[PDB]
Amino acid sequence: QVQLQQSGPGLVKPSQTLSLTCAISGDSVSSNSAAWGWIRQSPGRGLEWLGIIQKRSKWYNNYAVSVKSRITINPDTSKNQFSLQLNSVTPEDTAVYYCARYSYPFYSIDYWGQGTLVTVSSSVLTQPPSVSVAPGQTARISCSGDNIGSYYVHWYQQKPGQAPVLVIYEDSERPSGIPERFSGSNSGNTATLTISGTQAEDEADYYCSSYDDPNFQVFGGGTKLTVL
Amino acid sequence: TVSHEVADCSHLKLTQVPDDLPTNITVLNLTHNQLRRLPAANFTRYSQLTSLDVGFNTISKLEPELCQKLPMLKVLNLQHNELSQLSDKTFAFCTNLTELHLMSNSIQKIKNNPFVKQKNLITLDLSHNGLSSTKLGTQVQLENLQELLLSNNKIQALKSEELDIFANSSLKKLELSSNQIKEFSPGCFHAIGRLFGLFLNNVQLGPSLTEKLCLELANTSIRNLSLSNSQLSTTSNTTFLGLKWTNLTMLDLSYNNLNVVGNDSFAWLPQLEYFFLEYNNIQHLFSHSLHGLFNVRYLNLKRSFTKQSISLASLPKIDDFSFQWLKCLEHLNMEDNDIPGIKSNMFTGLINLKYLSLSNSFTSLRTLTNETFVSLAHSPLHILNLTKNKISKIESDAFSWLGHLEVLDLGLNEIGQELTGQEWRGLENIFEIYLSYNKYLQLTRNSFALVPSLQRLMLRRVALKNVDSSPSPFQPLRNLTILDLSNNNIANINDDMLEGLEKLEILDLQHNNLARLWKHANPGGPIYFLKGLSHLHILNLESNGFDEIPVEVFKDLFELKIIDLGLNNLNTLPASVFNNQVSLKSLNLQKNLITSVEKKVFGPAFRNLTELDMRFNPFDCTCESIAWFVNWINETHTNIPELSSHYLCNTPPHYHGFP
Amino acid sequence: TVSHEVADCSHLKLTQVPDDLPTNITVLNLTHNQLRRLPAANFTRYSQLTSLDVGFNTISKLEPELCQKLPMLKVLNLQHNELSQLSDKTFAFCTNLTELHLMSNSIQKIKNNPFVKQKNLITLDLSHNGLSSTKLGTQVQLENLQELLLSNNKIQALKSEELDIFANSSLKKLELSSNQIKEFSPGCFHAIGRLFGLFLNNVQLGPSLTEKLCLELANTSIRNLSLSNSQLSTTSNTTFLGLKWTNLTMLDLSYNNLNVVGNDSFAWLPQLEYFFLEYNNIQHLFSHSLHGLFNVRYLNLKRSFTKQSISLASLPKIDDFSFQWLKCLEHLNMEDNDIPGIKSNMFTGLINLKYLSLSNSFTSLRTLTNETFVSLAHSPLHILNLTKNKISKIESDAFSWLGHLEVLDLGLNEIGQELTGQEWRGLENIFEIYLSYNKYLQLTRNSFALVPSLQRLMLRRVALKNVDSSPSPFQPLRNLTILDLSNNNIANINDDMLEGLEKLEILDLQHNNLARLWKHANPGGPIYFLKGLSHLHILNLESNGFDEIPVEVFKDLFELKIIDLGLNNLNTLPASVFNNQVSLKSLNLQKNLITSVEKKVFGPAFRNLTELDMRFNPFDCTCESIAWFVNWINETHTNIPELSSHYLCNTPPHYHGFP
RNA sequence: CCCCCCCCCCCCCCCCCCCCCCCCCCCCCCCCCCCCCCCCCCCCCC
Repeated sequence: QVQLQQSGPGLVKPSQTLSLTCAISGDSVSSNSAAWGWIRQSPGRGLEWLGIIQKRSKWYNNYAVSVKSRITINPDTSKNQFSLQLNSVTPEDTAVYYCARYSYPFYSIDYWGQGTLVTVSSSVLTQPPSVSVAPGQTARISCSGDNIGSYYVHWYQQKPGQAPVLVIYEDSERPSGIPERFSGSNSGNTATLTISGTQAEDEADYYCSSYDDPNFQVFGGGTKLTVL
Repeated sequence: TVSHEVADCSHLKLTQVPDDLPTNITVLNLTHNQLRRLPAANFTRYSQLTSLDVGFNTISKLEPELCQKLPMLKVLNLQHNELSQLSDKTFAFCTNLTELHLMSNSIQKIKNNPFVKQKNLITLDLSHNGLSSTKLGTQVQLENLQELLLSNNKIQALKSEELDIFANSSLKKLELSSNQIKEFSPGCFHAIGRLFGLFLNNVQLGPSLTEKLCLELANTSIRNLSLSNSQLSTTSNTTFLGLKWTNLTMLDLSYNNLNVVGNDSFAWLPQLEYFFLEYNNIQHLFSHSLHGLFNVRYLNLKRSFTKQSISLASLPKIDDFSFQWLKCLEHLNMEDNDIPGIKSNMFTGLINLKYLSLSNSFTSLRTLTNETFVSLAHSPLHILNLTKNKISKIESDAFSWLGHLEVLDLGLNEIGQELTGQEWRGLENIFEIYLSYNKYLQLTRNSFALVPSLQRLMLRRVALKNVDSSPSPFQPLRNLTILDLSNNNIANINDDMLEGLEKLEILDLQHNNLARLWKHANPGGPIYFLKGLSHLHILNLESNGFDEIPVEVFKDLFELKIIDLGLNNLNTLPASVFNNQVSLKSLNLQKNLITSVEKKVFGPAFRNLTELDMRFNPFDCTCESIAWFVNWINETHTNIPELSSHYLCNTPPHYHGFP
Repeated sequence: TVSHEVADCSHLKLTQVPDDLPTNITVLNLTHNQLRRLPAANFTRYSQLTSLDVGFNTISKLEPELCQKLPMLKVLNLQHNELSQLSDKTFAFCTNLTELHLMSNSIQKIKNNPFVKQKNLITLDLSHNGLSSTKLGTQVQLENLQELLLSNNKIQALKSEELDIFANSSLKKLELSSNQIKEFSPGCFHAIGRLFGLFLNNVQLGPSLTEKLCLELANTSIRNLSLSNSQLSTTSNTTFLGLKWTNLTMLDLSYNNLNVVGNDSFAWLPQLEYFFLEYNNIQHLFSHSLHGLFNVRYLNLKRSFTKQSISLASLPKIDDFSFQWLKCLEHLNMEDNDIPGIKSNMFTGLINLKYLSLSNSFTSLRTLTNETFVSLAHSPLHILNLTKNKISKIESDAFSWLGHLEVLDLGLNEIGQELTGQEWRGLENIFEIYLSYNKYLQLTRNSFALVPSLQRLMLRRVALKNVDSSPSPFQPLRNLTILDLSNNNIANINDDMLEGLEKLEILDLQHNNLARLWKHANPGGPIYFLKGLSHLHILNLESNGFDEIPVEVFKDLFELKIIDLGLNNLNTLPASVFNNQVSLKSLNLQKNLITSVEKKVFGPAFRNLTELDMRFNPFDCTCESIAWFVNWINETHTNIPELSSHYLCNTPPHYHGFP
């Protein structure tokens, strides 16, 4: 299908520019059925949307206000790529950077880059930090916030050293290839990812996320699921 | 809640939807109700709906479960509600909708993507909302949407980005009326996939902003452009320059208070076919003002020119050869104007004209000189309208230039003269002539001898004089079919006035004075002026003062269907008078003095009818005179309105007022 | 030959006198017959005749034997015969005759002495004869003759000798009209014993011959002198000098085409009491023109002044103080004149005037300024007539000078204004005011508050407005008796409009629109505007469109005698409505829609009448509705004109047209 | 407390249209009078 290969320095001096490149194969960077973006993740926090670009009429980009005055995401139509340019870096910018494809119309992410860890040196969705479950016991991960009752909730699964994997989208829909034991619900201001009969392979970190009018994308804090 | 195939609940003051209706109902209408909320649990029974009109109600918010119960819904109407919040799931399950009305819902801002989940939408309405931007989403959707309405909003700009969602949509109508739009961004309309029509009614643009709009409309597929009430006071040869690169066909400039029209202003519209200029304030039309419009097929100029003012007498002057450019013109509506008069070159150049209307177009066209219509010599006119022009005299050979004329409307004038017959020379193909509501007309033996092709002749309330000439003035009209002579106070009619008019069908003689002509005491015998009209169908003889009916007046009307004899003084009728009326349909004898209805006179007349009007008649309730009539009333299929309200006997006092 | 006390045979085409009449007949009339001869042998039976009128016949000659059969005959009439021969024996035996008419007998010459043998003759007529001289005999006779007629003769002179036979006769009338008399002899009238009146109508005298006549009339006992149509174009101070020595009282100058009147012309008539000047051509009346007429009691000036001519606008001007000499004037008929207007001194000096008529006396008296009648301040006027003067406005205090005025006639004018009520100030003794046939009048609360003595008020066809004011405008008229409000198209009347008018007797309200005020469906209830009129006698309500009569409208008209309700739309009437009309005399219900006449409604009304008009009514011949009426018709004494001509039933058709 | 959207109901104003009744003016026709004119017939006078 769609392959996203990231490349760039894994080490940047402070006050310099962090440059990364996402190379697309099996899809177009000018596709009118997808958007291309960068998010990052540091262990001191969860997932953070940085920026996005999408080819509709002219070239449109949307950036997060945290890095809006520093970030730059430009596409290379001649080489079918898109870059990430983050100026004036600071050790607070040390994180794993993922490039990702947002699939229309729900802006759920079906394809991720391999992730590049970069070290810089010389709305709120709330989740319970941990859920412990026995093998074969159903797991329930909650996610609260004001975006719950106003937007669709997507649920991503991230194993150690790997990019996240979309397990649920649009509060309940399940992408093909995901085991049928995964399901999602949304009652009031609380979404819930239910894993009926959690198996050993389901032990990972689960992040709830949703779309957002001012800030495009919002992620939950994340829940560590342990199969005892 | 009456319903046979569709459900109607308009103005029934419902608070909750009814739960007792057929399952297979297709239309469910609930306009003008007080539905505070609309739970979806009540829609389990109604799962076959196609149209759902819940407008003019007080619904605050809806739920996505509503769409789940309706699998085949196509129409969703929510006019005048309080649905000011929209979400991606609001219209998610609904995907077959081909209509969506959201007028006057007090919608403030479209947040993210309310209309992405549907692709079969055809018409979308968002009028009378609080929207400030034309952004209806982030990505592209609404593939089949053809009409978009945004009138009466609070939009002040049209940015290119906000219409990026229509990059592949064919918009046949982009309503943006009543929006104080004052800035146009480049590429705003080029971003739209296929724009066919734009409406900017009641939008304060101005000349410079109109030129900017036309420039922004260059090299697009627009066909219609309505700019009504846009405060377009003045135009120039560069106002519509931006339309040079397009194929605009319909342009509306009504109510724009267009004081003057610039020289060569419309030279940039070679494909224009429908031009509107009604209700303007034009003070002067130049010879080259309408240059470049050689393809217009319909021009409207109703109240397009300035009205007369006693302060300055600024009568709108039209220069000669002003219409010479409209080669393909076929319809010119030019009513309610204050033109001083017709010139010798006013209409020159119209070689394809087929309809000219001049109703109240001139302040004082008193005399119709034979040189008045010289400019219309080569115009193949068919219908000419000259009502309310205060015409006082028509000279000979006045219409000698209209050889193709078929319909002439000279009614509602002040024409007082004697018809010598030479006024109609040259009308070789005339069909209908209207002359009703004039001052006074004096007919002559050869009044209509020059127009044998005439078929209609209306002379209602014209005070006809000398109509009783020894040779019938209508004799040459061999093809006459409809003749109206009502309200003329006609006194004397000869028996041969209608001789030879075999094809006559409709004859009107109501509101005249012909009572003497039918009484047996009239010297010379009763006048039988209704002989030979074998094709007569409609006869009107209301308010004629008739007191006696000759036995053999209707002896030859074998095809009579409608006869009117109301407001007369009929008391008795001759026996066996309606024998030949075998196809009579409607008989009117209201407000008469008839007291007896007998089979000997009304038998054949009551054979097979469809209407009957004998309301205000002093009937005599007696078995010798009314028993047959009431028995016929009991069993019949003829429509008799107000049968039990006004059909009251007057005498004897025992039956006074009894139906 | 009908005769009960007198015999009449006029236009019976008799040739011989009848022989079968009562012997004691006193009058035997045979005018307009063809009696060629009148033998006396047929008069043996008729010996008691007093009057014998055999005029307008063709009798050639009579015989003296005719007088023998009549011993007491007093009247002998022979007008328009052929008795051109007279003898001494013709009227010998007849001596009691006090009348003798010989007009148009073609008498040529009186031969010797035809009238000597009678002495009791009073009146003698010889008009339309061929006589050339006034000689009727040689000696003196006709002692008691008082009137002599010689008009339409061929007499050209009046010699003294020819009237010598009247030396001892008192002639009260000497008719000499239509005789071309051109010479007067001295002593012609002095020879007559006692001449009291002379008539010279249609005699071409002229001014000089008129002066000669007056000189010949000096020192005689004349009292009357008619000079009508005498071609007296001009008069002077010496034309009537000869009348200085007599006591003339009546003078006629009508139709004389008197162009101008000389200064001090009538100073020689101090005993004049009746002066006539009608139908003259006077162009200017001087201040001293009427000098010396201080004893005239009746002056007529109808058409006495010149008419207006567009060529010169020679309006007849009347100088100031022109009527100052008529101290004893009591009647001034001054109609049909073309005076420019009234001045401040036009009527000064008339201190005994009691009747002034100014009907059409002025060309344009548009405005009645309060200073117009200042000249009539000291005149004790009683009746003033101002019809056809084209009066358009009446200002306040207009009649403040006529303190003795009783009758005011302002009708047949064009008075359009609002009656504020101040126009009638000063009329302390007013009785009757006429205002009919005006343009439009707008009444006010105090329109007639200044004339409580008013008794008559005619407002026929004046288009009254604001008559429905909350205070009744007729309230101050406590003594009002006759009120006419016909043809005013009055719509709304208050119930208290006639409150307090106990003395009202005659009220007219015909040709108005009061149908709504009496229907039961009228909001506020029916209007009972006929309460309290205990003295009402005549009521007129024709053509009011009435469709229903309230039960208690005539509940207090205890003295009603004549009620008019024709040309209405009455069909049914309430029972027991005419109970209080115990003295009704005439009831009019013609041209109505009444179909039933029952004792329950018309019983008391038909108690004791003298007239009844119900001609054009569609009566219903039924024993339940007409049997009582026809039975009352059979036996009655009330006068019902055209009973068998128009009282025809309309329904049922069995009785259609049967009386 | 404020700014707005709806449902129902009652008044008021303006305009258009229709109907009833009536007034005024005019037209057509007829009748009853007055005056003038013309013709036919009879009967007389000069």
